Amino acid sequence: VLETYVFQDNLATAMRRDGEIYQSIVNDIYDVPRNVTITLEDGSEKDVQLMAEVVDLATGEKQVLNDIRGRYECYTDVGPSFQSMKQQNRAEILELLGKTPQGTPEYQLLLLQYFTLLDGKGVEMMRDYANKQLIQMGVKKPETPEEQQWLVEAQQAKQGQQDPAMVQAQGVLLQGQAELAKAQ
Amino acid sequence: YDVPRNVTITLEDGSEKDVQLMAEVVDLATGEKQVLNDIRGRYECYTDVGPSFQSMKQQNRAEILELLGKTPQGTPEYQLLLLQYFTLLDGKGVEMMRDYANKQLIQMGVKKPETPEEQQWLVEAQQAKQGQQDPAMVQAQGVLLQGQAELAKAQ
Amino acid sequence: FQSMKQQNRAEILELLGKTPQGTPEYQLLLLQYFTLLDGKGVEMMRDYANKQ
Amino acid sequence: DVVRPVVRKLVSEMRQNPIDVLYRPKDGARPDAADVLMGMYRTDMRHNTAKIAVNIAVREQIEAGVGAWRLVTDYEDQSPTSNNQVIRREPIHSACSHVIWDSNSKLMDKSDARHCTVIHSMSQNGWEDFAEKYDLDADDIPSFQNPNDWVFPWL
Amino acid sequence: AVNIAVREQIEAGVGAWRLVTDYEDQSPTSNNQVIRREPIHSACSHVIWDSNSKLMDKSDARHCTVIHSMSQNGWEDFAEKYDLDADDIPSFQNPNDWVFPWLTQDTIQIAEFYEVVEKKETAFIYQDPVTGEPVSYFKRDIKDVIDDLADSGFIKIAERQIKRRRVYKSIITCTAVLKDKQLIAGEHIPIVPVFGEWGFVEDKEVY
Repeated sequence: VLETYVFQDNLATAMRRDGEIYQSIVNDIYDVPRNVTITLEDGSEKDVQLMAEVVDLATGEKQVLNDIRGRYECYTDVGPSFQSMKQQNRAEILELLGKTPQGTPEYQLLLLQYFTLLDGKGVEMMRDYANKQLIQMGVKKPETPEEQQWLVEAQQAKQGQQDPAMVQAQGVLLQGQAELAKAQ
Repeated sequence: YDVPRNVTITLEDGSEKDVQLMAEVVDLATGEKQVLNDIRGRYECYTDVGPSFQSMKQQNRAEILELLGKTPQGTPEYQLLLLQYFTLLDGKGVEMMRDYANKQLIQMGVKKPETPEEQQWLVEAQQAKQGQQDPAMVQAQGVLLQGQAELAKAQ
Repeated sequence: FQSMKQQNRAEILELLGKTPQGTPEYQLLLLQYFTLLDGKGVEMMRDYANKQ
Repeated sequence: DVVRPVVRKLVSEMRQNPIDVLYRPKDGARPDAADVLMGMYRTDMRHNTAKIAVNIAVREQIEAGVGAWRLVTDYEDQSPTSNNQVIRREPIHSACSHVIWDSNSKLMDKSDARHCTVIHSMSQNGWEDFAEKYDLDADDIPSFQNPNDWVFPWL
Repeated sequence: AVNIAVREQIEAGVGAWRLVTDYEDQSPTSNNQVIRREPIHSACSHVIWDSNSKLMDKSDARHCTVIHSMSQNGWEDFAEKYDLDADDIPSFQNPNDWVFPWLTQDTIQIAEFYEVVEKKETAFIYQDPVTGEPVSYFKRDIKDVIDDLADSGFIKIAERQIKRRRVYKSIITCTAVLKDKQLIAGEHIPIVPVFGEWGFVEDKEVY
């Protein structure tokens, strides 16, 4: 003429080459677990990840990995730099919030952003609150048994205790006039 | 290349509905190597010009974003938003949102459940909608129907 | 236009630009979803529009 | 220089609007007939080589006025696109002198051309690599018309 | 390293990186190993790519030479790290000149020669007992030490030839090769080039 756009795209291609080389090195030295989601028993355990990893310990010395040819399941791309996966997920949630109006998904995204919030215990209160809210809504899968207890409490509170008002009153009328039938 | 052909079939007494099968025919030569099998019905696509995408998922995401830009905030807007959440990125940070969107779309019945957990979700949606969600004023006025029919029976 | 589907889609878009947000607007939106592109990413919306 | 900033601006403007093929079905084709071929095209033409070739052709078109590509078939045993084979788009540098189109072609895309000659300039080690790849005799050094001159005093 | 490459690309027009494998006993990324991206200064003169490569990312290049300029103590450090004879001072082509009257300039310089070869390799097909009928594929060149141990638990279904690229590094001097064909983990040359106004004019690279 940004002026540094062609120099930016060249850097992007360099990053793509770096990603390809890194993927090759990872497949060659690193341990790459394979997701083996299974539904054992009579349909029990649902669809849950297991993250199977296979390693062999040589009797002589050292260990060498076991990676299948199903290794190139990811294609390199270009994106903003992040220090860790949590920051990447937080940026995803913020972008989605910017891409979502103030409806039920907006509250969902806000709670999910509170899920991936920082380390300090100053926000531990809201981390726990967001966990509890998401679990009580049933969208989240409870892992630790206290979350299962929260889910059970939510189920008991929703069922029976929160009786619909006008529907139950009109059911009252139903019962009463059925009695009028019985008494003719 | 090997180009599969869509052979959508309705076998049995109208069962199995319209579902794709993506039939692919390959011959393994007894001597060595394999040779493809492609019919002359190959030029079923005409070349056009569009923006470059790294993968088909990005193309579908761009389609959904354009449709959102072309749709007001109605029921189709929610449908498009849920479908955009369907084709979201790889990270498990949005796994909860992907699962929620899948469950919502299946409960509305627009989506076809493939894995049996989705079929279970659809079954729960059907049970919740039928009977449990009794219309309020309609049921009250049916009450009045019953009561005054009783007034008829008692004269 | 490259094909007849593109011509019909342009017709529907122009008519939508010539229609207020009433029942015909929903009709035209559903008809636009009818003639939408090939990818199965929009197969759900194509089927939903056909059903509606 | 007073012309080079203009060339840089044009190249940047052309690079900010990437273009790629977008297959669409025929008038009577199925509403999902073009998905598989389009997906395989995205699979093959997503590596760095395709983007670099397109950028080289665009830069030469801005500067020289002509650019060219070349699609070649190759065997990939690990992660193949289809049928143990992949398609890549390698670049051609100085397409004005290294690509010899038919003189009877009257179309911009050169689809009327009934023959084409591509001149390859490679180093000695490149010559042995080429001979090994195509099963040629590396001892017999080839010769052809020199596409480029020696106006600049290259070492 | 990225910032150095960017600055050189802005100024000189070319930059480069290097991905190296190393063993980290405390806090490793995976398999008691880590990967880091060391920088390369003056990539124009210290990285000599193949002349037959016609791609900006230099993926077509089948070999690459990286020239290292290091001080004396750096030379003993290099010799100790790579198990070399520090007494024999190496020598190579001087990537840098002495146009500026520097009070002293580096003398000990050595070069590492990267090369990649694409050849079909023998891969053994195994049956993972845990997964169940998974037709797992593993390469013989990697697990030649544990073929016997893998047979104790896995089932060798069949044999197949899979074509893959292997990267070899050889530390060289102008008089002898100190290390010859040391296998590198990656499937590509680790040096990642960054270019600016790249292009070819008369079969000669101009950036």
